[PDB]
Amino acid sequence: KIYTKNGDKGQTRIIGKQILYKNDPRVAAYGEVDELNSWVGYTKSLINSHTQVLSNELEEIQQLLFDCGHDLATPADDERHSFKFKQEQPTVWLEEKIDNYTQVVPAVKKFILPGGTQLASALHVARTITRRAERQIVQLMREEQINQDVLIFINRLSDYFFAAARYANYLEQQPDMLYR
Amino acid sequence: KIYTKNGDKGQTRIIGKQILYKNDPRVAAYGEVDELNSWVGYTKSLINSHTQVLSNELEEIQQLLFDCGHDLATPADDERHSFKFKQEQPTVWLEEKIDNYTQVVPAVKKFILPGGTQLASALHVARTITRRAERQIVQLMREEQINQDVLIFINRLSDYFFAAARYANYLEQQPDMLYR
Amino acid sequence: KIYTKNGDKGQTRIIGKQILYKNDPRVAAYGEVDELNSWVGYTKSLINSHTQVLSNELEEIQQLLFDCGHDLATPADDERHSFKFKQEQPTVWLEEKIDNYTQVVPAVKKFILPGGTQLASALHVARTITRRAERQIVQLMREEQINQDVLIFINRLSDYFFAAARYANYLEQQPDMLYR
Ligand SMILES: Nc1ncnc2c1ncn2[C@@H]1O[C@H](COP(=O)(O)OP(=O)(O)OP(=O)(O)O)[C@@H](O)[C@H]1O
Ligand SMILES: Nc1ncnc2c1ncn2[C@@H]1O[C@H](COP(=O)(O)OP(=O)(O)OP(=O)(O)O)[C@@H](O)[C@H]1O
Ligand SMILES: Nc1ncnc2c1ncn2[C@@H]1O[C@H](COP(=O)(O)OP(=O)(O)OP(=O)(O)O)[C@@H](O)[C@H]1O
Ligand SMILES: [K+]
Ligand SMILES: [K+]
Ligand SMILES: [K+]
Ligand SMILES: [Mg+2]
Ligand SMILES: [Mg+2]
Ligand SMILES: [Mg+2]
Repeated sequence: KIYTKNGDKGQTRIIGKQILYKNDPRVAAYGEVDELNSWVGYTKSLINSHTQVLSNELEEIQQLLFDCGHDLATPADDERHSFKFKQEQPTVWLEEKIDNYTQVVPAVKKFILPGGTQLASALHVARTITRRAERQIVQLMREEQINQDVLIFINRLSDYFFAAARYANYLEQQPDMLYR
Repeated sequence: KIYTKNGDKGQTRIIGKQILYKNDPRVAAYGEVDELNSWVGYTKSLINSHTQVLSNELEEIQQLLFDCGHDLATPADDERHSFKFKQEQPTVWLEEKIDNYTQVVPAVKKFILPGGTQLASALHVARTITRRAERQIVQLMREEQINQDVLIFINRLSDYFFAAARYANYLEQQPDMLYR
Repeated sequence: KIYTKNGDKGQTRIIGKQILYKNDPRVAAYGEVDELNSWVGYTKSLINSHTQVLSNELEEIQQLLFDCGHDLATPADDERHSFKFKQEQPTVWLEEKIDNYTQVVPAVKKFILPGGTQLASALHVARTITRRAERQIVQLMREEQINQDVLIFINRLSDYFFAAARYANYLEQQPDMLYR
């Protein structure tokens, strides 16, 4: 049974031996990353023939978000479990995509209102849920030692979702609307 | 008029005579349950010919979430209003579904990335919004006496959404993807 | 490059010279408004031939939410930047729509469960995300001087989304379901 009932009184296990209240900032941080991961799954389910080129990288992001969650669930002083997430390669990978998608779409200097195609709009939702998760991670960092590589990656990831959302509109030739 | 303007300065009425700031943990708790309820409505709107068997129980969950919200909005010491939510029957009902859906889908021991069909992905989003609401309920419980039956049910409900999401993928023969 | 990396350590610039941690209540408040704005974009992407009459006003709301975010990002004592958002005209505009949509749909005295068509369900999600943003704005207001016009408008806006959701169901002749 996936239901153990052990969480019925409001406490839960993290990685290692510690238990925490479910509203503890650590649990909120990796919980928000799980919410983001689920939204990325939902976004991927909206891919169509015009936007197939985005499918594989969204799946890759889901794998990465699991790695980020793992590290957020791991206390820095846990002897039996180490941080596994290293920002450099995944973050450079995001930056290459951001560069490519920024270059290819029509240039703007004005704010774009988030929207357009259903997929582009979902990528803007991903952008903002990523940023909400990021706020939670910073709340955790102010109380506990974290793997700061996760913060670097999560920061860059919301720029990826912005750039990808504009690219998704481009792929269907849907214009972005500007803030008046 | 549904707009009374009484909330324009940031305070609002709960059940009974009390008013609270809108960011009070009580208001946040039943507000998050309302957000979950709206997401469940959205998820139900995605039902298709393959997944019709899930429609009625999602509606039932919406009725239950209203009952949970009511109790969260009710102070334990309110003389004129009592708790109405009793966990036993609805929670056993969820567990029977969890058992049936766990049994029928392909077995895994590895983490599944949340996604697949649009409905399954939406059920994973429901899973994570349920868990966010749960965190809020625990925040409330640490400051005020609550109907702990709501916490039991909300805990079990996110396991229901996990099991139902895998079942929704099964109903369309969409494989779950595993964490590498 | 849209990625400056300046946020990689958890601090960010608001309007004017101040930097704040990303979990600061000010950043959370306008961050939640950005999340709402993205959800409004997503909702607009669901418009169909039955519901085209709702498209333009959703776009207008997105423009207004940018104005609200701007003011939330602006300290009251910032000498170089002023509040731009004035509630009266946009709020009266919302109230006229609320009146018109309340009048036209079938009357109820009982709670409606949030759902129905995909668009109506998305408008209920908008309703609840608006209310979450509102809670964040009240958290900010309790610590800092804000443009209270934003709070007035955001309060009224969740009533707009309720009324519009019922109207979206009406436009497709989808009944609302009542709480038993
Ligand atoms: N509401 C929540 N939000 C975020 N993370 C959670 C929440 N509840 C539990 N967790 C984390 O996710 C893991 C899996 O959740 P799960 O629901 O199985 O835990 P539980 O609630 O403690 O147990 P059970 O649900 O079996 O009573 C937990 O071990 C914990 O790390
Ligand atoms: N932002 C919010 N988040 C969660 N719950 C809320 C919020 N605002 C109000 N509530 C709760 O939901 C009920 C209905 O909300 P409603 O918007 O009608 O209240 P209000 O904002 O106090 O009044 P009004 O909107 O008419 O000025 C309230 O009585 C209160 O219990
Ligand atoms: N996680 C967040 N949530 C909400 N608002 C944010 C967040 N991060 C930054 N902001 C606000 O949004 C604006 C744009 O965000 P952006 O990501 O460009 O900032 P940054 O993270 O400080 O910089 P960079 O991402 O280039 O390292 C910021 O100037 C700040 O006002
Ligand atoms: K469980
Ligand atoms: K109201
Ligand atoms: K940036
Ligand atoms: Mg950033
Ligand atoms: Mg649980
Ligand atoms: Mg209100």
